[PDB]
Amino acid sequence: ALLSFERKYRVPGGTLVGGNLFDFWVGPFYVGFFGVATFFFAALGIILIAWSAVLQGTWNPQLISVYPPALEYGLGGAPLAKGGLWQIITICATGAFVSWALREVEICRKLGIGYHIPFAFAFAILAYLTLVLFRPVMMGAWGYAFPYGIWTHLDWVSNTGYTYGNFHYNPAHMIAISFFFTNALALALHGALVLSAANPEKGKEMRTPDHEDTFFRDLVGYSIGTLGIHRLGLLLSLSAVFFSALCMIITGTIWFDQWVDWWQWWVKLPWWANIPGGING
Amino acid sequence: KTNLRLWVAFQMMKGAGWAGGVFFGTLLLIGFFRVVGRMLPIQENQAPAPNI
Amino acid sequence: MVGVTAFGNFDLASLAIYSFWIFLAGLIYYLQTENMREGYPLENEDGTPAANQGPFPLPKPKTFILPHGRGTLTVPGPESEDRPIALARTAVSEGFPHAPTGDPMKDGVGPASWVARRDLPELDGHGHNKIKPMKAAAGFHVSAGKNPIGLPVRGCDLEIAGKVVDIWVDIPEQMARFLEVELKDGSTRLLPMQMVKVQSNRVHVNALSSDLFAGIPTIKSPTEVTLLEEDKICGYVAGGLMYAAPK
Amino acid sequence: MSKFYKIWMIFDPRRVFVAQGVFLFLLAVMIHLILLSTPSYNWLEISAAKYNRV
Amino acid sequence: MSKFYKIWMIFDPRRVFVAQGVFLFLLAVMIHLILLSTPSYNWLEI
Amino acid sequence: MSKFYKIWMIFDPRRVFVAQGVFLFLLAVMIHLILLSTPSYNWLEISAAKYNRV
Amino acid sequence: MSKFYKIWMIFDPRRVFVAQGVFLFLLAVMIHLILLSTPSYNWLEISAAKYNRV
Amino acid sequence: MSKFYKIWMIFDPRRVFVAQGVFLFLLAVMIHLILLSTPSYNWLEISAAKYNRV
Amino acid sequence: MSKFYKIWMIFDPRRVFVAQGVFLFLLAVMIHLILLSTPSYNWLEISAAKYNRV
Amino acid sequence: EYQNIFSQVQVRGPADLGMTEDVNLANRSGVGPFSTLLGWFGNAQLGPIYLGSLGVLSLFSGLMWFFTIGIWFWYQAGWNPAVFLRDLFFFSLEPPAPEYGLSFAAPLKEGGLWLIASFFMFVAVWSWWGRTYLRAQALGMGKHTAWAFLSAIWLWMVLGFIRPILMGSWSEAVPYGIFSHLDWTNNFSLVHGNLFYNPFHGLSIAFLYGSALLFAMHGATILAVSRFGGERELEQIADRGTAAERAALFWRWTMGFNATMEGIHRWAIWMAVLVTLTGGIGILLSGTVVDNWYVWGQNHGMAPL
Amino acid sequence: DLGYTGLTDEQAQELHSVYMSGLWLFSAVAIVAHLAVYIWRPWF
Amino acid sequence: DLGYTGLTDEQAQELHSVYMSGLWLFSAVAIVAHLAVYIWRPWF
Amino acid sequence: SDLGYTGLTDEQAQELHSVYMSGLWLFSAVAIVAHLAVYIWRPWF
Amino acid sequence: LGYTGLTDEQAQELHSVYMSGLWLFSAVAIVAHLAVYIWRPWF
Ligand SMILES: CCCCCCCCCCCCCCCCCC(=O)OC[C@H](COP(=O)([O-])OCC(O)COP(=O)([O-])OC[C@@H](COC(=O)CCCCCCCCCCCCCCCCC)OC(=O)CCCCCCCCCCCCCCCCC)OC(=O)CCCCCCCCCCCCCCCCC
Ligand code: BCL
Ligand SMILES: COC(C)(C)C/C=C/C(C)=C/C=C/C(C)=C/C=C/C(C)=C/C=C/C=C(C)/C=C/C=C(\C)CC/C=C(\C)CCC=C(C)C
Ligand SMILES: COC(C)(C)C/C=C/C(C)=C/C=C/C(C)=C/C=C/C(C)=C/C=C/C=C(C)/C=C/C=C(\C)CC/C=C(\C)CCC=C(C)C
Ligand SMILES: COC(C)(C)C/C=C/C(C)=C/C=C/C(C)=C/C=C/C(C)=C/C=C/C=C(C)/C=C/C=C(\C)CC/C=C(\C)CCC=C(C)C
Ligand SMILES: [Fe+2]
Repeated sequence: ALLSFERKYRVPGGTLVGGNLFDFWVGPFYVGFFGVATFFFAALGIILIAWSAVLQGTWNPQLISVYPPALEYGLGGAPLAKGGLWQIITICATGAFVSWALREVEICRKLGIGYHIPFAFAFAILAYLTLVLFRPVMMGAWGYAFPYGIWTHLDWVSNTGYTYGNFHYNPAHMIAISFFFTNALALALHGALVLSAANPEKGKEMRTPDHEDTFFRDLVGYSIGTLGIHRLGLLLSLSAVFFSALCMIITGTIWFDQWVDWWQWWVKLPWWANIPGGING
Repeated sequence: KTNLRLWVAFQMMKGAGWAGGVFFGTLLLIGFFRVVGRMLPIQENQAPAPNI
Repeated sequence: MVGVTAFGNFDLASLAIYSFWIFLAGLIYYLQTENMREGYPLENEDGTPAANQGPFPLPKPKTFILPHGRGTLTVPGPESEDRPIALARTAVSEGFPHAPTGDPMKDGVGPASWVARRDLPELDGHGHNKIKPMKAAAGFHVSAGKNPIGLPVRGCDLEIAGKVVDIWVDIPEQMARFLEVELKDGSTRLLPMQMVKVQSNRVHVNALSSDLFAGIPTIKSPTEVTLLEEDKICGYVAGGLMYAAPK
Repeated sequence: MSKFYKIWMIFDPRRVFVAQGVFLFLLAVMIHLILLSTPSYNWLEISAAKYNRV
Repeated sequence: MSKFYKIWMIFDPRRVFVAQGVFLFLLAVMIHLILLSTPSYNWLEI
Repeated sequence: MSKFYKIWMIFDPRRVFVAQGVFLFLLAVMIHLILLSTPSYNWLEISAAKYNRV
Repeated sequence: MSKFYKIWMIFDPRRVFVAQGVFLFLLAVMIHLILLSTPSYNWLEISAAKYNRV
Repeated sequence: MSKFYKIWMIFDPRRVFVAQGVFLFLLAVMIHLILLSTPSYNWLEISAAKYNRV
Repeated sequence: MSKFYKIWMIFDPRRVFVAQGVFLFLLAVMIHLILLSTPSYNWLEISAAKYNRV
Repeated sequence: EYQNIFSQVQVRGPADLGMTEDVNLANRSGVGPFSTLLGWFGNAQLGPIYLGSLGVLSLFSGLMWFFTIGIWFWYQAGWNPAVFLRDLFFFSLEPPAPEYGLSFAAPLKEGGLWLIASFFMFVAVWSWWGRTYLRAQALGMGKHTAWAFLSAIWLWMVLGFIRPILMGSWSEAVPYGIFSHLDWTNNFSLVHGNLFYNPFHGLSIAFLYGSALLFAMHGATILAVSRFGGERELEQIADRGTAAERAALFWRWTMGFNATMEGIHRWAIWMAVLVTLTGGIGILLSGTVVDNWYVWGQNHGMAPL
Repeated sequence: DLGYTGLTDEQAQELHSVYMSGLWLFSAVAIVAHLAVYIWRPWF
Repeated sequence: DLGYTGLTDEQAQELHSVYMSGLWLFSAVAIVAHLAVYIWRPWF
Repeated sequence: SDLGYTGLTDEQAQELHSVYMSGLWLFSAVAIVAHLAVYIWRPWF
Repeated sequence: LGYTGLTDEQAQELHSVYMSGLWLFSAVAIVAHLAVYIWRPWF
């Protein structure tokens, strides 16, 4: 049931809504007010995905797809069999995500730790709402959101990207990709370094943080530190998600053409625009 | 107790008012996005349907 | 090899994907068992071994050789709290909170908890103390921030509780770790640097009211701090967030 | 049959009541949405067709 | 309904009242939205 | 078979009860959904066809 | 074969029981789904054809 | 080859038994799926042709 | 030649045995799949053609 | 209110020259300058850096690769600095044309210079890998960094060396340019059906998203328990403190299971090496085993028939 | 008496009486609203 | 004799009696609702 | 001996199993009646 | 090599009950297969 050290931490407090009501654990899980809300919303969304599979006529989990309303419904309601199930599932998903974040806040303040984790999760919630709520509302139809299918939302990604030609000419998209790649590289390096210090050559003592600093200074001439590497990890992940949200929010709203055509402002700059040579001349 | 009736009503209203504030705040945010998209030239340039 | 199938629709891509599913299941098993080296076996709320322990067996012990002759650590191993817990059950059934019997901040339970870590200071790669007061550190000075030395310290009740006397510095990382605060009675306490906000004219401690500063655990040696003392100080200051909400 | 009251020797009523409320509300919402999905038993469309509202 | 008042010896009434207000408001909003999506009963449209 | 009661010496009754309840509910929902997927056992559409409701 | 009982000296009975229950349920579900995928063993469609229900 | 028993002085029987069970089950499933994928040796389709069930 | 037993004082038998087992199984599976994807050595199809199972 | 994102007080002392386990100290440099800007976020100290035989080899080869591409770019600009700055991101060293196969007879302008640059890059990358291994070995540490780098090298080798050989043509390889290798990526997806329906492509994307997820979770967790000295994880592994227990209990009460202060780093290293490993496999299978991934998905229950 | 909440029997009875008064008022308002809607636009 | 929740035998009996009263009230309401729906629009 | 991992005695296990079997047989009887009704209404064999 | 803390008698008794359960499960499965094979043989 409990970990060897868990008992002294399970104390009555830290709730946002309610009091001793909902202030208990079910197995390992803590279930506050927002635990109840999360469970209800998640279960309803999953059963509605299953019922949409029933209506669709497929039981292959890779072929199940819940499509948004067609463009002719605009931002209004749609019949359940045609677009309404997607809307109810979207509401359930938003409720589940927000209740999960608030439940994390309750757990954080019961344990006395900072609220870094719910904030970081709120970043991902905002990216999801950008794709499913804000961009469809600005573009004026629920039909611009993506469907709930394992391989059909990839079709949404492909169609949306190829509407504007090659999509990785979008500049905020380039920044987001660079952040994602740097994040994966930093995660690999950090995990490898801590493991290499804690698991040295056979028969040796554990290495110290001095050895980690020394290793990176020998390798690349700089060490960011331990606090530094964790700050950098949080910031790289959040920056990647923020720039992805930005590059999608500006895509069908401010920009309307090929992004490669966007990159021509630099080439057509007056003081080299007509010099005859190279690629663009 | 009349004070008891008022206290139960106040608790109900506190819960209902917080739920209403959150719901209406979400609606106000949606209206903000709807308005800023109304001021944009989306109508002139409409994207095709991504879902097929 | 384009279109070469051994049976059905099974080609090198299908073979690769199924091999990867098998590999991924094995890798997840390995990662979970490696994570199971602390806190197990699972216990009942009365301390006895729980009936249930889980789908993953406990891993074989491995030993760490600690530096500077500090000994060895073998995990998984017999783990005991080695301190009294002043908590009482609020319910006979499991899954309910345990209420503190006395003052939670003095007793060190809940968000004010601490662990019985080693009673020795943390060392650096060369064997010296990792954390030193900036006065005892040689050549250390404040470089580019607001220097907190001499600033008054304000608690969460907007009342002055003391003044900053020194800064305790992590020598290998070259970062400030603690603020040393002198109280009204001429006694000094350590405050975690991550729990204070250094302003233009003051240092503000949101977690702790002015009267609670005297209750911070003290260090038995003015020149060094051990791991156990660090646990007590950090746990006390953090427990102030929940247990000093009024005033 | 007559000894079913001992289920409260196993489960504290507070968590049981929370779980039962969640389960019953979820089940009722499920069934109502399932009925609303079908062209028959969609009482709103049935009424619209019956009274020629269109 | 003879002894239903003992529910208040199981759950704290303040918390129950607040949670019940939240539940009732959310249920009313859900039903109103379901009505609005239908071409009939859309009182805003008419 | 006369000693099947010792499973309660092996397994804690309340964890078994929770897991069994979840399993039974999910199994029942699975079977009902499978029946609703079949055109010849979707009782809602069977009743729609029988009473000529379109 | 007369000493197969010592596997309970090797393996803890309750972990084996949980794993065995999960394995048996998943195996049964797999076989039933395989049969339902086959047109000549989908008993629901076999009954639909036999009693002429469309 | 008589003293193959000394393998258990090298390999923990608990790990070997689990690994062997996983290996044997996966191998059996793989071979059965190979046979089902072959138009001959698919016993379900063989019987469907033999008894004119299509 | 007769001193090949000296290898067991350089490699510990556990790692060698595990590595050898994994290697042998993977090699055998790869060879079988290579033969199975070759029309001239696919024994299932050879048997199908020999006995006219089409 | 203090979130521990930026340091509020910065201190400096004598520079830390580093450990001397059995590193050859004659191959180290002096310490560089301290930077306040970097010290706001992490450490201020720059250097020293170790330079050895493999450092020299990697630097020479990487500099030659960079200079070869740069001189080709200057040639494409017509030696005009204005055109060089305008059409930067548009220049590209291309691999030999498809009709040359794997041969080395392609002219300098038509792909021979690409082969020279590729050879220099090959030497630079492999000598840097050896350097990571040897720097780990000198300090007595495990070689985890070398193996993670080996995963990255696997994907790089498949893209540039292994797959072109199996396809029988250097024209399959990636060109050296900013926009040109993006164009190569897009055309690679278009030629082979739809790379979204490559299952190992999907796994690679799953592990890239998972790296972002796990790194955000872990950075947030360590910053949240940094008030208890949770950033000093190497000591929390040896002597568990309240920081590690609070982090474990947060994740246990949230999602039902937790990690340790070392197991989380095992999760981290595997989550990253898996994106690169699965990506390498997925690219290797494209064109050599599957020519049209969408049709493959249709035949494997992933797309509607 | 279980008494998880600290209420006595009389306190629970009084609280339930007031709660039921409120519930019946809410239900009466809802019934009138449904009657008005059904007269205006029946759904059966 | 067996105890996991701290309830005695009489407490469990009383709680179960009230719970069954509530369950039968809920079931009676559901039965009336199903009878009304089946008369209005049978599904068999 | 007991072998118990759960702390139940022999009598406690017997009583718990008796009540559990009563519940199981009630559930099974209801399921049997439901299947009989469905099979009469619409047989699947 | 106790490995679980069970004695010899405890292992024997547990295995006896386990085998009773296994044979009951197998008998039910055998009857089910006989019914299916009579209804619709697969050989
Ligand atoms: C076939 C499918 C099914 C297979 C099996 C299925 C059965 C069930 C699953 C079983 C698998 C479970 C895996 C869990 C292992 C746990 C590993 C671990 O983290 O720590 C334990 C252990 C040591 O732990 P430790 O306590 O930290 O030790 C510290 C030491 O004290 C001091 O430190 P140290 O010096 O000892 O080094 C520490 C390091 C030690 O780790 C290593 O030694 C790794 C060695 C390199 C990998 C081998 C391939 C390299 C290319 C071949 C050329 C050289 C061969 C290797 C040379 C060996 C020399 C020693 O340990 C680590 O923790 C490393 C963490 C990250 C490793 C990342 C490895 C990246 C490999 C890049 C691949 C490049 C080519 C790929 C080609 C395509 C392959 C599909 O490390 C290992 O055992 C590493 C395992 C390496 C696995 C390689 C990946 C295999 C990819 C196959 C994918 C499936 C096939 C899909 C396609 C199929 C097509 C048909
Ligand atoms: C139209 C474009 C196509 C497409 C075409 C491709 C192709 C083609 C490839 C990918 C690949 C990848 N794609 Mg894709 N991709 C598309 C859409 C997506 C989407 C999306 C939301 O739509 C996402 C998230 C991704 C994501 C991904 C990554 C998971 C993956 C690359 C792993 C990586 O880290 O590589 C970056 C890391 C490396 C290349 C390793 C580099 C290692 C070397 C050693 C570094 C040496 C440095 C060198 C010496 C320079 C020195 C610098 C100085 C030292 C400073 N793609 C669509 C469908 N994608 C790759 C893959 O693996 O696919 C299976 C790949 O090859
Ligand atoms: C794809 O395949 C398909 C779906 C088509 C078909 C597959 C079918 C197969 C795979 C499904 C298999 C299902 C399993 C095998 C069914 C098992 C059912 C049994 C396990 C259900 C038993 C339920 C028993 C419950 C109802 C008992 C309840 C007892 C009372 C509620 C409480 C009694 C407990 C007492 C009070 C304990 C306290 C007493 C002590 C003294 C305190
Ligand atoms: C897709 O499949 C579909 C959806 C189509 C069909 C599938 C259907 C199946 C899967 C659904 C299964 C449903 C379940 C099994 C139905 C069970 C219903 C029962 C469990 C409901 C019981 C309700 C009991 C409640 C109403 C009791 C309430 C009592 C309160 C009113 C007062 C109690 C207060 C007492 C206890 C206080 C005691 C304290 C003092 C001190 C004694
Ligand atoms: C693709 O391939 C297809 C699917 C077509 C075909 C593949 C088929 C093959 C791969 C499937 C292989 C399946 C395996 C080999 C089947 C094995 C079945 C056996 C292992 C099932 C045995 C079950 C035994 C259970 C029913 C026993 C239960 C006993 C009672 C429930 C409890 C007894 C325990 C007592 C109480 C312990 C306590 C006593 C002590 C004294 C306290
Ligand atoms: Fe870390």
